Amino acid sequence: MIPLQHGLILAAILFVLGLTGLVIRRNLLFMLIGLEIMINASALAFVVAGSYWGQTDGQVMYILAISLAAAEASIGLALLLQLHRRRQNLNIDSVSEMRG
Amino acid sequence: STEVIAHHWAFAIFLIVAIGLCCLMLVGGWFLGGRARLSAKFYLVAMFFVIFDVEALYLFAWSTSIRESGWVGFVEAAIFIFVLLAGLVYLVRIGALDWTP
Amino acid sequence: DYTLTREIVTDPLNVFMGKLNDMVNWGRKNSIWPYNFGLSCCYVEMVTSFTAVHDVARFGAEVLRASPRQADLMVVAGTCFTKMAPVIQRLYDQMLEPKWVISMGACANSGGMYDIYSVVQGVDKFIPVDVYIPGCPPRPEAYMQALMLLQESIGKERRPLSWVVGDQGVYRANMQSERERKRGERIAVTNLRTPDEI
Amino acid sequence: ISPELIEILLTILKAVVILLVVVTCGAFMSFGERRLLGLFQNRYGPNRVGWGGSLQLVADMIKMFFKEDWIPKFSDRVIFTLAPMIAFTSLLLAFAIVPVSPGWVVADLNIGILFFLMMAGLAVYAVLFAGWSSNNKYSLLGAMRASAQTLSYEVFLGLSLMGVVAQAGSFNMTDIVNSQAHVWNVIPQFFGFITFAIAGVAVCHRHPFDYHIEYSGMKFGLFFVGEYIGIVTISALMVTLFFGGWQGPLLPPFIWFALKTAFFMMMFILIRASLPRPRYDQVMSFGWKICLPLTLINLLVTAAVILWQAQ
Amino acid sequence: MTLKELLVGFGTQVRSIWMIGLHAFAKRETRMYPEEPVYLPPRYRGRIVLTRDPDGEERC
Amino acid sequence: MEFAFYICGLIAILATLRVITHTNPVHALLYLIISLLAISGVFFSLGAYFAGALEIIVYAGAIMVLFVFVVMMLNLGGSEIEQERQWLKPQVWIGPAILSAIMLVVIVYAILGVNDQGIDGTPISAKAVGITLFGPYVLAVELASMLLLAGLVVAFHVGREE
Ligand SMILES: CCCCCCCCCCCCCCCCCC(=O)OC[C@H](COP(=O)(O)OCCN)OC(=O)CCCCCCCCCCCCCCCCC
Ligand SMILES: CCCCCCCCCCCCCCCCCC(=O)OC[C@H](COP(=O)(O)OCCN)OC(=O)CCCCCCCCCCCCCCCCC
Ligand SMILES: CCCCCCCCCCCCCCCCCC(=O)OC[C@H](COP(=O)(O)OCCN)OC(=O)CCCCCCCCCCCCCCCCC
Ligand SMILES: CCCCCCCCCCCCCCCCCC(=O)OC[C@H](COP(=O)(O)OCCN)OC(=O)CCCCCCCCCCCCCCCCC
Ligand SMILES: CCCCCCCCCCCCCCCCCC(=O)OC[C@H](COP(=O)(O)OCCN)OC(=O)CCCCCCCCCCCCCCCCC
Ligand SMILES: CCCCCCCCCCCCCCCCCCCC
Ligand SMILES: CCCCCCCCCCCCCCCCCCCC
Ligand code: SF4
Repeated sequence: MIPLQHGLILAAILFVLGLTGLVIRRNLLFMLIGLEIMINASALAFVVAGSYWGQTDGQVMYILAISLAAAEASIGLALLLQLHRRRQNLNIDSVSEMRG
Repeated sequence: STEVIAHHWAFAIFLIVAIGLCCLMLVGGWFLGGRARLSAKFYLVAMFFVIFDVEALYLFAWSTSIRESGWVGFVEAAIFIFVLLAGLVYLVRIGALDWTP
Repeated sequence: DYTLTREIVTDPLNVFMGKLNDMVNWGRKNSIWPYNFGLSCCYVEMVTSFTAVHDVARFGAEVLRASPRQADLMVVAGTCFTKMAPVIQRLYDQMLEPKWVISMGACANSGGMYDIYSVVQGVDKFIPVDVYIPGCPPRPEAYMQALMLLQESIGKERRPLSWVVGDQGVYRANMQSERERKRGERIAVTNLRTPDEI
Repeated sequence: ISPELIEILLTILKAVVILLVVVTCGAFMSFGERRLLGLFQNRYGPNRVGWGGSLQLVADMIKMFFKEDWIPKFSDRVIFTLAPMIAFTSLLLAFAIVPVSPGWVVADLNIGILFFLMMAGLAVYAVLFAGWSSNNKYSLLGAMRASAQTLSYEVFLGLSLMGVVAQAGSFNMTDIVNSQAHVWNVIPQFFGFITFAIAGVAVCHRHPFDYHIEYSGMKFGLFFVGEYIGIVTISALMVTLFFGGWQGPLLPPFIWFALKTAFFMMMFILIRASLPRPRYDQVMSFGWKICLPLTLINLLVTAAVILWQAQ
Repeated sequence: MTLKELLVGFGTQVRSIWMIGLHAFAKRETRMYPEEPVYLPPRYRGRIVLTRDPDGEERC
Repeated sequence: MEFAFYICGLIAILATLRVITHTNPVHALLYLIISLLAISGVFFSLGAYFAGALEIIVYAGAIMVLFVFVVMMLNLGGSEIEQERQWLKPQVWIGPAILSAIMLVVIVYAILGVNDQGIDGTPISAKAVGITLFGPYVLAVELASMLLLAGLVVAFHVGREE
């Protein structure tokens, strides 16, 4: 007796909060944090969708979503470590050389 | 039901009493008594833990339904574990998992 | 006959608060955690006491913290060299109340045999000592006797129970000296075994 | 007064009794570790505070309570207070699934050992938070090394337990202890048993796999009581997963469970007293190169035998 | 590492555990001060006294 | 399970809102771990027991362990950004706030117009998820192993020291 609309609304709220955190923060670590929030919100939305229909498909795509999240966080933190190694700051506005 | 909701209430009381016990211990400790850059190896090992942990979750999901999946599922999980061990051999043989070079 | 620290005063001590203070003192004296601090040969006799043949563990004083925050007893067992005296002072400052000090050996008592340019003549020049142990080195059982002396000193001191109420001053009992207490039996000694025997 | 409410109150009281006993057993097994190290080291241990030293734990408890509560000035207060809280509650909730007797269980969850894995990850978080919040280079570096150890062994903790899970065909604890109704799982899952024992010693920061220097007062006591509660939890978990738990021929189920758990606690103390501490690189090489492929091959052979025996 | 080295190391760990257990089954070597008094040899160098002659006058 | 679902969702929303506005990286990671525990409680309220178990096992037990590892590797004490607090001034954050509010309004309007019979919350066990995972979803599992292998190789190649 939990509506599907409420779970989807909660997931959409978490997704837009993650997108806002991804946009308004120049720190690369906070952008990776925002990316984790958005992909976790997408996974939560899929879990809600699979639980409404009574199928394991939601949890299977949750598993695929968090496999992607783990590997993307790995690559993003490796790139963040490399950025901090070669330029000692995580401000991405310095990383803007290609333009036009 | 009755047994299930009783076990749920027991688990809730377990959580509440454990949290309250730790909080009360810290509060009693506070109130009583008078007064007067790391190397990349840590990132590498944590990343390896994350990747092999999600591959472990795949094996967790397989292991609880082995009999219902049959020999086909055994073949598929054998391919999965073979790719796991090939990745592990690749990591070991290139010195990624060696703490000292 | 007590001593105030923040003054020769009297005994301050509801009857429930006396029992509470007695229980606090009992728990403090029955669980004393020394600080692992290797200065000189006196520390070798201290860790000889900590081993199986003497077993200071029986008194509840075996924990031997390597961090000054956890420990509440400083056994200065060694010479107070001039380079290490600021180190000893900093380690004593890092300790938390209540804390007690035992000088072990003649070096920690007064400088001992080393009346020399590079040695501070006693740790009581800069650290308030609670129990002094003569010897060079004191034997392990002498360290355990001093531990028992510290225990009976702790067992009747008056400290505040909580820091939000009551008198926050620390009262240390003026114990009768061991020399005057043992003079009644030491003087009565007449004959000792001759040194030619085993 | 209704029988359903009476049953609810009885189950709540059962969980409260279980919680009080495991906390008391963790503290008294800190004391028992002191006494057992004394026994194994040709001495007595604490035997003067009360009869046989039985009041020693009260003495350290009073000393912990009436000490100066101290937080470093240039530290984070919230994380510093939070790390012992996690190190206590994580392994306490890990014990919250162990069935000590038929009918004496806190929560008969359908995840079970997955809940144990969640609690182990939170214990790793406790170690990391303790190291970061102390604002000390030594403690931070020690937490880095200890957390990399615990990651290198939590990488195969669950994979060691998957042999037992595969044989039982379930994640439930009671189903696992019922699957060993004839043979204990230490016989078929022997390699899973040794790998789980190694991983359980390693994730509990116990000898020979051992950031606490800035902690003092009741926080240090909370850290140590949480560590010994984790010892109790891991011992009871391996009793339930590999030694049948409460099943036995003659003794009552609690007598068998308590004897097996106390034997493994004594084995913890003997492992601490006996083995020397290996180096860091050899420990992590053993965790990655040896134990993880062993757990994978154990799971594969277990599945092959299970499917072969399913006629 | 080598499998033979692993087996030899496991056997040696078991041997060390066995030796420590047999140490637990041995006699305690603790002298229980202060209930058990310390035996000191007659020429032990402890507290200093001034003595008397057989006539009872101080010998110094 | 209804009250648990709403309280866990409210806690997750509040913790995420604290995450996107906080300036301390470790405090932000702690609040996001709280949010991940809350979303796992949401999963357990809806009967997706395996999803919540993996949310604490992997998402709130492995990935942000890696995040906390990286943060303490960098020794991020709030330098050159905590001295700015640029995202707290209106001229940086109001624009994206209207952007996200408009997107949330559109998505909510789309959500409110769907057939909704409610979620019964019947517990879907991990056994059924494992049956479907190695039944109709075999190639998903194998190519997900290959995907994690690719991420492993990429992160090793980029995040070396030399
Ligand atoms: C410092 C404090 C921080 C906050 C700590 C937590 C505060 C709240 C504590 C009390 C919460 C209420 C009690 C929990 C609910 C109990 C009931 C329950 O979980 O039921 C759901 C399910 C039941 O499964 P079962 O009954 O077996 O299945 C048959 C069909 N129903 O069972 C399950 O799904 C079980 C799995 C979920 C269990 C969650 C347990 C707590 C997890 C969080 C621990 C946090 C530790 C501290 C912080 C760590 C670092 C951030
Ligand atoms: C060089 C390259 C690398 C080479 C490989 C290196 C790694 C090798 C790792 C090997 C791991 C082997 C694991 C074998 C497990 C097989 C047993 C098993 O799982 O049997 C299942 C069956 C119970 O299942 P079931 O009948 O369904 O009942 C459940 C109730 N619902 O159980 C039963 O019916 C009971 C079966 C008992 C079998 C006992 C004997 C075999 C297992 C113990 C081995 C002990 C080895 C000791 C050390 C040897 C020297 C190293
Ligand atoms: C309730 C839970 C608690 C249960 C308590 C009982 C179980 C406790 C389990 C403890 C496990 C400790 C494991 C320690 C592994 C250490 C591995 C290591 O680092 O080995 C390195 C060592 C030398 O390696 P090498 O390559 O030669 O180095 C050259 C450098 N100059 O290599 C070697 O020395 C080779 C051998 C390595 C170790 C093999 C495995 C030994 C495991 C410990 C002994 C267990 C015995 C049984 C105990 C009771 C079991 C119930
Ligand atoms: C992940 C881990 C994988 C590896 C472990 C897998 C499980 C165990 C499988 C069986 C292992 C057998 C290992 C080989 C045992 C016999 C060889 C041995 O112990 O060699 C070590 C040592 C060699 O002797 P050396 O040091 O040269 O001294 C000169 C003596 N003339 O000789 C000695 O020290 C003397 C003999 C000692 C014998 C010790 C016990 C051997 C049998 C153990 C069986 C299992 C015990 C389980 C735990 C029991 C206690 C709780
Ligand atoms: C009190 C004021 C606030 C205090 C601080 C916040 C504390 C946590 C509050 C939220 C979580 C606990 C909510 C209370 C749960 C109590 C048990 C309950 O209601 O169980 C119902 C249901 C059981 O499952 P089912 O079989 O469907 O039941 C139907 C009955 N026939 O249960 C389920 O299906 C699942 C139940 C929820 C999942 C387990 C608990 C998860 C806890 C996550 C905590 C996250 C961190 C919180 C941090 C707070 C501070 C910031
Ligand atoms: C390390 C052991 C931890 C045990 C925690 C649980 C304690 C529960 C106490 C229950 C006692 C009665 C058990 C049922 C009756 C069978 C045994 C009777 C004799 C005790
Ligand atoms: C130094 C470079 C900084 C770049 C910052 C970029 C910020 C972009 C903010 C966009 C704000 C949009 C607000 C809503 C616009 C109207 C609705 C969408 C278009 C129809
Ligand atoms: S008093 Fe004697 S034994 Fe002690 S430190 Fe000084 S020289 Fe060494």
